[PDB]
Amino acid sequence: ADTIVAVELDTYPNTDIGDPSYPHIGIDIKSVRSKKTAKWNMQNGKVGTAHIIYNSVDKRLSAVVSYPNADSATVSYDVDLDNVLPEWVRVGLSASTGLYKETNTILSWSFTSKLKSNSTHETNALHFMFNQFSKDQKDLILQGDATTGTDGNLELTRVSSNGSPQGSSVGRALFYAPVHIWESSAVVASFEATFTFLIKSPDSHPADGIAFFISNIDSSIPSGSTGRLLGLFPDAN
Amino acid sequence: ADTIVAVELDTYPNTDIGDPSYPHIGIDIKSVRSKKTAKWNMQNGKVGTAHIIYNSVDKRLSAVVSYPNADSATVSYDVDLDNVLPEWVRVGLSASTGLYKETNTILSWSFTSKLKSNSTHETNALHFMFNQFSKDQKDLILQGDATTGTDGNLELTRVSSNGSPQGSSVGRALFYAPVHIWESSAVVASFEATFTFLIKSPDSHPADGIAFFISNIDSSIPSGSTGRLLGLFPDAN
Amino acid sequence: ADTIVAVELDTYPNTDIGDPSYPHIGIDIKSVRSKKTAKWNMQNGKVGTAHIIYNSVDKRLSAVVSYPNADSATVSYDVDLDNVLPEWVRVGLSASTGLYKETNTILSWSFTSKLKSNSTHETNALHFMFNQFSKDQKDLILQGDATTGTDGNLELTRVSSNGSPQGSSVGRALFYAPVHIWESSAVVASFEATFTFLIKSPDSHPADGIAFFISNIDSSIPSGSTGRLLGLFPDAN
Amino acid sequence: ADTIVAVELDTYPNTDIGDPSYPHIGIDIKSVRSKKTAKWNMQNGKVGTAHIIYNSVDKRLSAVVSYPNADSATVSYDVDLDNVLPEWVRVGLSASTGLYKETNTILSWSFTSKLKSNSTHETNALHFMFNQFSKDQKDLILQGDATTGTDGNLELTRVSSNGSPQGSSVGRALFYAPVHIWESSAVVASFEATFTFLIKSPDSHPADGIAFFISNIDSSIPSGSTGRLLGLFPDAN
Ligand SMILES: [Ca+2]
Ligand SMILES: [Ca+2]
Ligand SMILES: [Ca+2]
Ligand SMILES: [Ca+2]
Ligand SMILES: [Mg+2]
Ligand SMILES: [Mg+2]
Ligand SMILES: [Mg+2]
Ligand SMILES: [Mg+2]
Ligand SMILES: [Mn+2]
Ligand SMILES: [Mn+2]
Ligand SMILES: [Mn+2]
Ligand SMILES: [Mn+2]
Repeated sequence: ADTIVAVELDTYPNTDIGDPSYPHIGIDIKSVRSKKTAKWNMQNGKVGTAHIIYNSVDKRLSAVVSYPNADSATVSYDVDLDNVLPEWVRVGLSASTGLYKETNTILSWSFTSKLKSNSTHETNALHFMFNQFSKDQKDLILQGDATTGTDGNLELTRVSSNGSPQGSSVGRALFYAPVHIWESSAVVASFEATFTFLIKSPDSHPADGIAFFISNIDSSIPSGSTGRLLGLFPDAN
Repeated sequence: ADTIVAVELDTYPNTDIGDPSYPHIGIDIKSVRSKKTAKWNMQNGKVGTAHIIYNSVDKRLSAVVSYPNADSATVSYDVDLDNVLPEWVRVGLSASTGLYKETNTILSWSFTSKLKSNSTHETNALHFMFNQFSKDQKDLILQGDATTGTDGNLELTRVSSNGSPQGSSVGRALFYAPVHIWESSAVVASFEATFTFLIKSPDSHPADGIAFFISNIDSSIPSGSTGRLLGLFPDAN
Repeated sequence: ADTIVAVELDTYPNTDIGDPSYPHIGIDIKSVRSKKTAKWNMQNGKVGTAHIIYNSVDKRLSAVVSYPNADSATVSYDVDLDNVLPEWVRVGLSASTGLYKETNTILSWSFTSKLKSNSTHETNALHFMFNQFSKDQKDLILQGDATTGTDGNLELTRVSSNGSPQGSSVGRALFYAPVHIWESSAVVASFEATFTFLIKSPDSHPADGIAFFISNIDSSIPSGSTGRLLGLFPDAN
Repeated sequence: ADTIVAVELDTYPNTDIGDPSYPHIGIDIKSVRSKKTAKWNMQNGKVGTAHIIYNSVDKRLSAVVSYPNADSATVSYDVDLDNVLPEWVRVGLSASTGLYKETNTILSWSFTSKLKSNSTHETNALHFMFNQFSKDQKDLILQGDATTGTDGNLELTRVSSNGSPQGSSVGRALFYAPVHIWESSAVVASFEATFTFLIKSPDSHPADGIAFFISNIDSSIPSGSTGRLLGLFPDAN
């Protein structure tokens, strides 16, 4: 199977697989059962922001999710990614709906990664910034139900013509270039990701969530990953 | 055939196909017969720098090539790239040898492209910086004889174990992600490229040169392009 | 007197001093009588964007001014700034009202300047980005009637408590650090400025305009510069 | 007195004021007696690199100091700078010699700071990069014995004409613009600083060290701060 590291914005409490009893943000290391979570005051219909950071000095993956004028939610987990991910990866966004649903709309996404050489002390860097997504956005690999171009946005899951979100939908978008996320010979390394999102649901409760993720380069949506598995994992182990 | 825009650092004067009678830099628009050239006082065995810029306001492609403590060479050409290239391209470096030869070693390569939306005034941007090239550089597509990793450099053309450049060699490196180089609905767009290079000629008579180029995404080295055609064109038309 | 290079967004045609008979954008080199203008279809009460660029390879100062979903206005002028400005300058925004008036509200301002050494080929760079202006914005020198903090914006000219712009007002904001704008030993240099602005004219007859300018470091608002002189020049010569 | 936060590269063990018995890097919070140190394998005559980072999510100030091809030294300390520094500061480099001496040469210095608003989720940012220092570097405030321009470098302490370093010398360089280092209303904030240095000593042991520091805007070299106080503190409390 794929190797996954993710920061989840989980809108539905699946307490039977270890979720806390409230919408929450979490850090997922090779399992949908987050290693760490924080309660998230999710706001139906409002545009929010996610900020994710990691560096090789502290080796602490942290995320902050917030809405303008509200208090933020933050989660952190100590993890040495050199022991978890392959050296080269792809980065992406993933989202799902199940019995319950919501729009999983992405309005912007940026990423920056840097590796400073132990031998020369010079750096390699990659940076991308999407503020609009065209109908043919060739530097993204769309998987599942993901589409781009509608109102200039990236819709991770299925939305009908009438603007309503559909259930049992899974969609992901990965940046086309492989990313060198760690290197033994790098003296310092870091990455950061930011995205803005709009989750609206007409249901009695939204589901299932959005995640920023890092995976093997040939990662694909696992079988049976709609709903609570967020398009990320083949099971709930 | 491919669609090619390039800046050439031409170390060998092929006067039968329109080169001036001295080493020169040139702007090539869909032909190896440059639309504009400038004399280039090349310094064999010395590390040089090339800087290439263009923006959609001036629609002028300009390049500056030089070595530390020497006078620079500059060439410029007015051209509306929206009428020349496809909207989506790849960018790369190419070089060749022929009857005569030289090392075509790249020590660093950076690129930044940005497109600002007419409807939102927000920007999409891509940036990469290589200061070292590893043996498995997954974000580069190597073509022909190009290799990475020897001393952390990109060797565009074949170099023997003893360090001696070989003749009849052609090689290119392209960035893995497609690049959105122009857009009708972009109110302002720009790109910039920089690279550092070391052309060594152990017999003091080098050929054929290095180029930065922009092509259709699926471009391959054309048949018949070693030597004076720089790995870019199938003929001298 | 000061040494001023500016891009003006001139909302009021002063034909007795050489303005064209319509709102326009212009390039001003040591005189309020622009060296080049372009017609500007200004949209009162709408948020606009201005983009200014220059580099030492082309030696062309260009500006683009526009509003979302409208056609842009562009103006360009060839000028070697090494022969015009001092090596070290400050950069700023200026605006004025006179007999007639308008809000001259700035919502964002960014600038980037870079100088690449001829001897080392390494670069010095400065970058700042303001997306919000606080009540005590210590990295700005406010001159005249300019204030910061109301709604997080920079109000270059006087606005009353009821929100109504006042006449005979002049104000400027300059970045605190001096900027090295050109250097003889720099092989390549460039700058770029961007700002977003909101000019509201409650009586539909606005004056006088906003400018981005580059001046000697110790520049103050000239005596007699309210109104058509834009806070930049002591007279119309 | 001034308020100081610093990362020290301490080349001389003053065990009588709490230094460990070896050259070391440390984090100094309002006292020369570091809150945390790490042993530093300082290399006489070799060019090294320092990297300093902090963000408001983790609130952990960390530093990595290293030489090419050697193992790095790293030090980290949990500290909420909102409770230590004023909101607006200046940033700088400082160095000293005493009975024993060394060159305290700076070859490059860069800094980046960012503040994202809780109300709009937009960012303010400052970035500067010095790769050469001219004889008249107007965006630096030089204090004490600091000079710029010699071989394009910043010499923090006195160096004689013959290339030899002098004793009892103190010198600092601060960036001219005030920096907004924290803000209550910022949802996320971060800063990073990098510099390259050359410390050479002809003595039986080098002294006293180099520091990156953050202080009140009007900070000046304290009385009696040569030698072990690093030009930072008025005493050893
Ligand atoms: Ca869940
Ligand atoms: Ca040729
Ligand atoms: Ca006017
Ligand atoms: Ca000491
Ligand atoms: Mg958007
Ligand atoms: Mg290199
Ligand atoms: Mg703003
Ligand atoms: Mg230097
Ligand atoms: Mn969960
Ligand atoms: Mn040629
Ligand atoms: Mn005018
Ligand atoms: Mn110490």
